[PDB]
Amino acid sequence: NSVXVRHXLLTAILXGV
Amino acid sequence: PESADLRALAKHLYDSYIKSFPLTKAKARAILTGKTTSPFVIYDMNSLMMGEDKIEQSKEVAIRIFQGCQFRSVEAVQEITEYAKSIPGFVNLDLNDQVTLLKYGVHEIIYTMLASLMNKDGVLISEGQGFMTREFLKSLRKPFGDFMEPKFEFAVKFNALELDDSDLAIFIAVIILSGDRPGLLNVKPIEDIQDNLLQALELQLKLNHPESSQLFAKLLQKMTDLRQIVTEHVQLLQVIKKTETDMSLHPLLQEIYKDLY
Repeated sequence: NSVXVRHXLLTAILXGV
Repeated sequence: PESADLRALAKHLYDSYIKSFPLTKAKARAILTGKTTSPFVIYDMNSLMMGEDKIEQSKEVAIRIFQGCQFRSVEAVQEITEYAKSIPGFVNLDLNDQVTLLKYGVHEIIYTMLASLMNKDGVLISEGQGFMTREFLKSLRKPFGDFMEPKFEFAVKFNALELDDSDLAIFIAVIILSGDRPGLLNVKPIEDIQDNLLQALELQLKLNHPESSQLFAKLLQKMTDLRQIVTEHVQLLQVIKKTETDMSLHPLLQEIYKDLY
């Protein structure tokens, strides 16, 4: 997804449990 | 029918805020008003040097302070993201939209939460272990001497509304769930969550501030004001980007700012 791909670090923080 | 559920939502958000944010407004105001039973005061270059270990290479002082504000912002982004993930419905949004909401919302939340740490004379730093004077921040060479002054201006007005942590938990949630951010794929579920948050905020302000008649309307306007603060902030970062060459930018901030406004 285009936003996802451009935001590796924010994605990692969001994914985290 | 929904009022009891809006209070449970309010309580859930407060509990989540307490879990997410080490230094609350309640604790910050106790430090600021001198009612704990300690913060190191930084008001010039000598006190800055002395206080450095209570609160980079050999770059000039203005850049080192700016670098420090960056690492604090990065920590705040992580705390805010943890909080966002406890807003009912947020983790079920498309992940692209979760990223978009944080990308465009996290600076408005940072300025909101910075007001809790500020009075008209300075700002708490390093989880309340230091206090840097507004005059000291104004004394830095241009353009660094101008960075914080709009935030102080905002904070003094915003703090006059006397919001507490419970109020702020819902206010911050409303701002994160903004359906008008650029590039959102699915606005309807965001607006559906935000409408419930807005009803929860109105009820919270009527119960917690019953003497303050149009407090809800005033908070809505503060949401608009925060967007202009963040615009002015990006503008200043452009002036810096050019003139200043000794400027590394933390990767997380790089990511947020890239194609931001």
